[PDB]
Amino acid sequence: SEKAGHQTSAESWGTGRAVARIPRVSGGGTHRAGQGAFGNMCRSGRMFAPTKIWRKWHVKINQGQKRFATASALAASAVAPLLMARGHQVSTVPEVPLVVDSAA
Amino acid sequence: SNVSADLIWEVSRNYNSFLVKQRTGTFSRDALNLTNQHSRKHAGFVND
Amino acid sequence: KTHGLCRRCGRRSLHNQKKVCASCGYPAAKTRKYNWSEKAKRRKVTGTGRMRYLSTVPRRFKNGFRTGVPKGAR
Amino acid sequence: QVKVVKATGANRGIKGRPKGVKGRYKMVDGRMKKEMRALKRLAKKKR
Amino acid sequence: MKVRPTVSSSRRKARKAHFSAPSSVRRVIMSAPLSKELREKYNVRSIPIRKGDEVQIVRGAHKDKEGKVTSVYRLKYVIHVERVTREKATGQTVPIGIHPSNVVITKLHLDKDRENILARIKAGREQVAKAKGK
Amino acid sequence: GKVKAGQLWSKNKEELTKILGELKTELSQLRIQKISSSGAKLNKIHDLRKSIARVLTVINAKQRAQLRLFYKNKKYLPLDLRPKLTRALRRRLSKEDASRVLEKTKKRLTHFPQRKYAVKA
Amino acid sequence: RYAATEIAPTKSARARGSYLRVSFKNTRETAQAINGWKLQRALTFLQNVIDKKEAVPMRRYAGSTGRTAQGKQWGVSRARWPVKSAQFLIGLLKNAEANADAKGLDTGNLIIKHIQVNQAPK
RNA sequence: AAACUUUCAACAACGGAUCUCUUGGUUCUGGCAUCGAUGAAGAACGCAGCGAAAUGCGAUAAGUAAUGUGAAUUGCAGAAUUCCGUGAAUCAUCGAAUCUUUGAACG
RNA sequence: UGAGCCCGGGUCGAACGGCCUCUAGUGCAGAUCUUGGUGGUAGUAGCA
RNA sequence: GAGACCGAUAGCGCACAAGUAGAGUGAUCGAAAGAUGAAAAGCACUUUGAAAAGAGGGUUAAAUAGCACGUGAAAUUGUUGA
Ligand SMILES: [Zn+2]
Repeated sequence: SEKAGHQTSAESWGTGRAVARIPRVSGGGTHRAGQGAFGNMCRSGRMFAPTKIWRKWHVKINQGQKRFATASALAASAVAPLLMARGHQVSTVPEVPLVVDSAA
Repeated sequence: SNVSADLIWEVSRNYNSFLVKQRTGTFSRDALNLTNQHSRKHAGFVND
Repeated sequence: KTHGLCRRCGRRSLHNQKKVCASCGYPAAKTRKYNWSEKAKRRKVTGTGRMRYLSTVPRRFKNGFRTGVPKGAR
Repeated sequence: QVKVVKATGANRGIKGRPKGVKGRYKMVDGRMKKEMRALKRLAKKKR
Repeated sequence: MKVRPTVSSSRRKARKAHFSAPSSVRRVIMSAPLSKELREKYNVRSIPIRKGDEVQIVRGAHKDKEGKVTSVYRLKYVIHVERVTREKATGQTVPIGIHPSNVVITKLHLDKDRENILARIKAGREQVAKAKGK
Repeated sequence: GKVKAGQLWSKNKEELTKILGELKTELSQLRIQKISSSGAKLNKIHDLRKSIARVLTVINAKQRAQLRLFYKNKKYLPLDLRPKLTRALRRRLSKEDASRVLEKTKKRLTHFPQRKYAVKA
Repeated sequence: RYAATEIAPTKSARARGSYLRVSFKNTRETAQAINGWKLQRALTFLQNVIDKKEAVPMRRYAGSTGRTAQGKQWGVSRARWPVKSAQFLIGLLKNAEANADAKGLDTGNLIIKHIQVNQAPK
């Protein structure tokens, strides 16, 4: 959420105080008062580089290369040792480019 | 032809369903391996 | 004390001299609201209360706001 | 005029003005000491 | 595999519905199977359990124990079978909760509504069986 | 001490009111003698109050049905008897006014209405 | 569970108390004072500490402790009178004596084989 | 030698880390468009056999009518249901009702 | 060599791992770091 | 309806009687806090104790799970051993 870690009102106490120069929640009658916030190292604060929906989730691949890879995959499926290497129990079936009858 | 035992070895030298790789050596689960070591010499499925 | 009980919102926020609520502004017909306080907007937005009638509206919309009784009743 | 308060003892980690009744006060620390030494070094380099 | 978009395959929603379902949905869930004689008598597999049924506990620590249902407690999805009880510290007998999935119905409490339920289930089963057969 | 809603639906005004009067008197007496040894008498009083609610509901329903039949062919209705819907739906143009169309548009639609046609492959 | 698990439960009597609102340091000092003693001697000593006749030597937690001649009983200079911890320990020793009587042991020859004080939630 | 200080071990403490879980959150996608003087959103006071909060309801007050299912609710006490029934339920649906003081709030 | 990896014993109860690729909120002693827990001071100052 | 997302210091401030407790005259600020067990079967009874509680005995596969409850690290502490 874009508001995760921003839904607080904190301000640095100052420079001359013997406390870390970090934003701290105002108030005075709750555990949250005076605690650090707005930081990636602070509990219940923001995360560094918040994840956003624009990440390039999809990859554009040339159609020529897609077809090349599909052809190579078909040739590999024709090759017999590659089936065993990929992990198919192919020992009781003959004719690796296996064809069944269309009428069947 | 486009397929040769060299091609199968080069395609399958890094990863196989038969390949067992540990810190002390790399073995082979292939039933056509006389030594159970990963090598071009003993790759039963690779060699013709 | 400068803040008494406001009848519209129920908070101890009625300046006795100004007679204006600091939270909702009771004398004004409109309820006080500012876009710079999303937290206050979400504290006093709809859904934080009882929902006496707006909770019953959707069922009537689903059934089409029909009037009458089922055939063969009583 | 402006008084200096060292943030130790009862004055360590205080939100606002300490008990010292004065018109203007300034809190000090070792981090500020190092910052001031860096600023003086920069000024001396400039001059 | 799920095809219709109305159906949800989500664990969160499934468990929420199961543990927040009202009493009628709980009855449907606490449906229990019938014995074999009743299966070939009524062409019915399972029916919702009720108070007046005689059942056979066939799963759990109670291996093969028969008894009449005393009370169905829909809140924690249990039923109470007669004489299936344990002594507390004081020695007072308290019922043990058994699941309808773990019991099997041997004698069914007969009333007009349940006869209608059986008739509808049997009619659907026989219609589909005839459709599959011919 | 439970009245049946269906039973109360076949009764005249005096009948409903006499039983209701008896019912309130019974409630008062049972409360007075319940304040000591409030038990199954509390259960009876709860059922008695539910009976009071049932009788009131049936009387109100009968009176409203009579009022509706009285106003069946009258142009103005009481606001209580008028349908609720929503404010926007109540202020929306009625179906006849919304469907009303100009005479020229009606003539054009009468003499040149959208025809059915197909285009061959 | 008890820390000393090497003692058979059929030959010994065990006493326990938890969340006791008494000072941990004073209780540790008096428990160490009465460690390894006979039951009668320990009870007499604790009653004397109540009556300000004998003093518990403070060994570990004894910062700025007043001096008293009774300390010569222990070869130490800092001794105190932890009255409330003494009462708590008297209660626990009485519970242990009652347990020994229930089990049938001879109360005239019991020794404090194990005693332990731990910290409780603050 | 003991005490005290320190180191290692066993056991026992304080503490809630690790692993596992999740009726919660977050993001995306799809169908639909419905608050209010016929008194809204919000605030208040009450209502349960035994209730403080949460929930529901409004002097018909953890609710009524009606419709469907068809034998419960539950922590305890008390009543049920005849089961061959217009009929239990802290049930679902929902087209009729009740709806105290205010609040745009209107003698 | 090392970062680390594997085994034995005790506890524990419900999921987990190796290998080839992919992916990232992926590796801490510091930041007068954040949160939480706990120490010495200390049974001390002190309780007018 | 879903996800190469997060998994109780994370994910919305809120997985819990959370915009609650609480603070401020007020505008406003605003938390902490999940996990017994399959089933409470949540320890009958005896004894000590003023009580709190302890010791026997008991339920359970397990109380090395006792509603200070899954597992139970470190800091820090007690006892015993060297
Ligand atoms: Zn106001």
